[PDB]
Amino acid sequence: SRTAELQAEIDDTVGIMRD
Amino acid sequence: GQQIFSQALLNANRRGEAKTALAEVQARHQELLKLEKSMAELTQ
Repeated sequence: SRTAELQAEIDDTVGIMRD
Repeated sequence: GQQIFSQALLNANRRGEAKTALAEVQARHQELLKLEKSMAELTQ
């Protein structure tokens, strides 16, 4: 679950950086 | 006047223990590869 949470946070940060 | 040898069976629990945790480590490795790919894009 910790790794999945980390993946979710990284995906969100990728979205913010694309913006 | 006689003697005897002896053989051995493995434990049922073991079963295919070669891949009982191999599948799991392979799945985690796939998760880690996904993580690495996403981090690569983020760093770029």
